Amino acid sequence: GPILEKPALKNPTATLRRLLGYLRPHTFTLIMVFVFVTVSSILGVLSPYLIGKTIDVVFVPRRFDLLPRYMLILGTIYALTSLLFWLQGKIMLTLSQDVVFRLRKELFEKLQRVPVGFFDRTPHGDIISRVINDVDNINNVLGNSIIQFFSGIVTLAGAVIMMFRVNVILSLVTLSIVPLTVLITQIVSSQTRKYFYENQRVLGQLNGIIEEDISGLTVIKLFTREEKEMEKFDRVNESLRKVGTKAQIFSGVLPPLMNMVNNLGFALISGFGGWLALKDIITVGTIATFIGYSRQFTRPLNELSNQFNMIQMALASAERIFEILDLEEEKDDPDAVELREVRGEIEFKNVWFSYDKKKPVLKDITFHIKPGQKVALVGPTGSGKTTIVNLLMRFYDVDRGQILVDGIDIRKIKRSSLRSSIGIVLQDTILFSTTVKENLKYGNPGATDEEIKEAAKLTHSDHFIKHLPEGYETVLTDNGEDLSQGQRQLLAITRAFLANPKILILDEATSNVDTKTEKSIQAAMWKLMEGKTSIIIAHRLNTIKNADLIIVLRDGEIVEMGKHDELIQKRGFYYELFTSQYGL
Amino acid sequence: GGGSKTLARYLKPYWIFAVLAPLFMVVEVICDLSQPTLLARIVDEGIARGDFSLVLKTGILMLIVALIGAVGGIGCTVFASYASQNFGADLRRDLFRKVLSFSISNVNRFHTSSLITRLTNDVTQLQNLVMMLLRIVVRAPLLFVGGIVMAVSINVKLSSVLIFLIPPIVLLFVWLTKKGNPLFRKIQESTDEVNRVVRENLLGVRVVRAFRREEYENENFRKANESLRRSIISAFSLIVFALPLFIFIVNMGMIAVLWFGGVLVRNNQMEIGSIMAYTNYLMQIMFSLMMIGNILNFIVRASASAKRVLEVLNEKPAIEEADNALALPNVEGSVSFENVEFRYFENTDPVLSGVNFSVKPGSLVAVLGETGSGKSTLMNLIPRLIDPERGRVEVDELDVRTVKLKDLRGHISAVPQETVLFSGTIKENLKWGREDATDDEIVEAAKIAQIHDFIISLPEGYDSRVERGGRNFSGGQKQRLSIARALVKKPKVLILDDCTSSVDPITEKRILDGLKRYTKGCTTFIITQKIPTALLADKILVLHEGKVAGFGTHKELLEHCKPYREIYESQF
Ligand SMILES: Nc1ncnc2c1ncn2[C@@H]1O[C@H](COP(=O)(O)OP(=O)(O)NP(=O)(O)O)[C@@H](O)[C@H]1O
Ligand SMILES: [Mg+2]
Repeated sequence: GPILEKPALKNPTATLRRLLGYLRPHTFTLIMVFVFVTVSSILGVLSPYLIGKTIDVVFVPRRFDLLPRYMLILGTIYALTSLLFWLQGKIMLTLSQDVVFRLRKELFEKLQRVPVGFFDRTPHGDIISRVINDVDNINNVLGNSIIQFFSGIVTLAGAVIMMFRVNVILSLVTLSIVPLTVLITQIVSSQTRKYFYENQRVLGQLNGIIEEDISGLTVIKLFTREEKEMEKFDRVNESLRKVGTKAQIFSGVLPPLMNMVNNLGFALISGFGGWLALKDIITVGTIATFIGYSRQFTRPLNELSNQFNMIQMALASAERIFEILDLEEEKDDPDAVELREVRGEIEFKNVWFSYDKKKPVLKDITFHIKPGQKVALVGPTGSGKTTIVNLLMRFYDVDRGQILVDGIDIRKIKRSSLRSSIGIVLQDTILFSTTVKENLKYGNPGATDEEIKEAAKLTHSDHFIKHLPEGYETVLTDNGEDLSQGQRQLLAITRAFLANPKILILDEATSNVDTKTEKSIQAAMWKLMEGKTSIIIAHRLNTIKNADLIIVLRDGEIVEMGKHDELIQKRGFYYELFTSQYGL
Repeated sequence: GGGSKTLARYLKPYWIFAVLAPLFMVVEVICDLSQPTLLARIVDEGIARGDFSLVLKTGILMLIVALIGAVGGIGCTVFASYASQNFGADLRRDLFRKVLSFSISNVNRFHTSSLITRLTNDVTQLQNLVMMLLRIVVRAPLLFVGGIVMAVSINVKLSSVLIFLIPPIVLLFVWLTKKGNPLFRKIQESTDEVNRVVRENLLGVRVVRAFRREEYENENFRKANESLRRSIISAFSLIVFALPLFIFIVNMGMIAVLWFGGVLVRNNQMEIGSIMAYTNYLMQIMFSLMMIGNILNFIVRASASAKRVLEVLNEKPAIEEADNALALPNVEGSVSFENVEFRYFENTDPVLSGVNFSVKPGSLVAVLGETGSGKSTLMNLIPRLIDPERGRVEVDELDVRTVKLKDLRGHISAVPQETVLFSGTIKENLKWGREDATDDEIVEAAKIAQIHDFIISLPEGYDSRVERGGRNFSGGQKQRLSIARALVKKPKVLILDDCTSSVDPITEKRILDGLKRYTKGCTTFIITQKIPTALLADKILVLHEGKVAGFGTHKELLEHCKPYREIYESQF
């Protein structure tokens, strides 16, 4: 659709240079195409010349004995023209696709190595559409738009040169339609762009009204808002009818207008040509040849003008892709060492962290965990008990203070061993659209399914898993949509168990679980933590009682600590939270 | 069955526009078909006979015909635009008018996502189809048929070469379509796979990272990357061979015209101008035949929109007010269920069954049960959003099927599980229950809903902007916003479907305690899957697996109601 504004360029040549680097291994092949496009465009301007020449040599002097010779040359000129199009096309097809394949490979590798922060800042839908469109823009311009733009140049120049070498005046007559084409196109273009966007504005509003009203129909009916909603729809719709008609008009008048310019050219060539034939200044075949050029200066000009705009639009997208490829990557340290087989000591020392560096999230957090101890970090929303998990998994890094596991600072540890020695079951973990057996295997690749079923029983999963349509072979499309949430929390528990880390973080939800599975998920929690250090964002009564340590959080500050019974008596904050929720 | 609704009625009131567009287009076509004959006249009857007037006057005449055909084409576009646009406006309105009347069960059939695409995309598709029918659907087949007429008009014999040129082209189009269709569809399958792998890697990045499985994901992206590459080469190699072969056939058209026509001028049966006119008519016929092929490709996709749009237009609303429905100037808040059974789809077992219970006006009752016990459905029966399959539902001892919907719903306020807000201002959203509501009354409700302080700390406060769906507010403040919105209505029945999901446990009690002093004289239902919340109400209704298990207080239920014990066991 009609472009809004021309893209800003942070030196297009540097990005051009870089983008041309992807074309270096296929240079020999790329030269070959340019000469194909070159010769196939020249042979394309020769055709209407021979048609005039045949008329002048074979038809007019009645010298028909020369006909099979002229038709043989044409028949091969044509054959080669289409032979070259097929080559030029199929060569660039698997050439440009081989490029964006690389770009797709590289961008995805960037995904698995970029800091997790970028996925937390910008919406996932945005960063895929913006990226996949940019990749497509390159693909479009590389495989089609460039060679079509080049062909347009050779063809256009080829026709003008040969036109002038036949007759100068008739060339000036034909080229008279160029300023008409440019004047007309420019005017219609601006109008089309204007009302395109004016219509896009009103339509997006109208569509907005539709999407939300259908999604919130139940509310609209509860508030008996049908009429008011209908009235809101009407006034926009009635105004879309009016603008859409205008957008539709100006987006549709360039073809009859271009056609007219073609017919105006045909007329001039026929009149001025025929009137130059009646003075022996030109031949009749000459007139035929110029007619063969009468449409060469309308739409092919516009194609050039718009293929040029796709080029710009492409380079801008190239400039975006390269920057994503230039982002910093999570690398380890040369002094970062592998984890010794310890039992799991965790420690925070006056740690400060936030996300936007303006509003603090954790302020002066300091605590110590002993190997084996189940620890429950409790608190209301706005505490930071969830922010703990990220810092401890090094998805983020602390600003002030330091976190350390088993005596060595977490930032001086290889991420590989750290994330192997530490498990994690987030509040709403993510499953994959594969099989149950494959999902539970995700933690330990080299683990036989005979061993999995043995471990699947030790978390209360083996029952409902075999009661599935295809048992363990069952494919759970859309990340377990056909499974109840309670069953998926189980699968997450079974999965984390198979990885077998010596440190555990747990955020088991309690909200929408059925009481049956509820007793089996907590039984699974006991077998889960059996043998390792555990940190639990608790929402259950029977876990904050068995807690070897409770650490109470509030407003980013660690306020209270100590065991359950002890914290009830202080009457400070834990007692509040407890009696204002368990004081039934 | 199905329905007799028809989309050809949205065009009827613009029939004048719908007939001028094709007529104006034929003028363009006649003017476009005239040029090669006038050229042949210039050479055969002008140059050949040496008279300037002939060449001059027909030369001028070709200009006049060009502009005339220009008026033709613009006039078609203009008129087709009106007809096209008014059609889509009229279509869209009724589509929206229908959807507004739909019930839970209606929406349950055309899923909400498909419903939106049916009113947005399909409406534009159909708009385009009508635009198309009134311009190029007239143009192309007229050039094709008129071009053949002209060639026949110039020389019957030479026209036989059209019998040789047309079948291979049609055969080419048939082959390309039948072979390219499943190969293009294969691209969509390979594209979605690329999209899925990227999404799941974004979605569960912390999972793939922590499990040290990044390299396994690169491996799985290569499979989707290669499949997409493969399916795109194999498909577009067809197109990349189709276009040059089409042009070749057309160019051998020229060859045949000059060769077969060459032996016709030699026999003094066809002048030299007629050959020039014939070559142009030849290209006209061929390119038009190509445009017709593309039209055919779009129609088959367009009609899928016609069917989808028609299904909505043919859908009867499941909930209807009776002709002589009772008016309810007031409601006490008595609410009863007698042997209520409910099912969403008739392939499953009931989601409610043998539901028998009553509630005196003014009472605060906690409806409590595990996940999927039927609580939300049970509540949905009260404002006639759904109907019992068996049994009935009463409000003030009246079957709700008997009372006016605007009346019944005007006295019931619900607070749905999933919270939805609407574009505009906070004050606009909150006044959804009362447009005569004053600011004091609104602040009142928001205070009880524990949201007035959040609102008051906004730069524009109550005039702050609500973005589509309430996306700019968190789940916590949205919930509270709708609670306030519920209370401004001043209901005689108040339903709170699990609406403590996104607030602090402490803030929760603050909300519910204030209801007592503001819902003074209001039958209240408080729906929850957790016992502490249910204990706030005077009496607890316990649902388990679609049936009512018990109805009393904590002591009674702890002794006699076994499903209540299971809940207690799972929580304490
Ligand atoms: N719109 C719908 N279409 C079809 N089935 C539904 C629909 N809504 C709910 N169901 C099913 O009907 C049963 C009862 O649903 P519902 O009354 O929503 O459970 P609930 O316990 O009130 N919700 P929650 O408390 O949040 O778990 C469940 O098994 C649902 O799967
Ligand atoms: Mg519910």
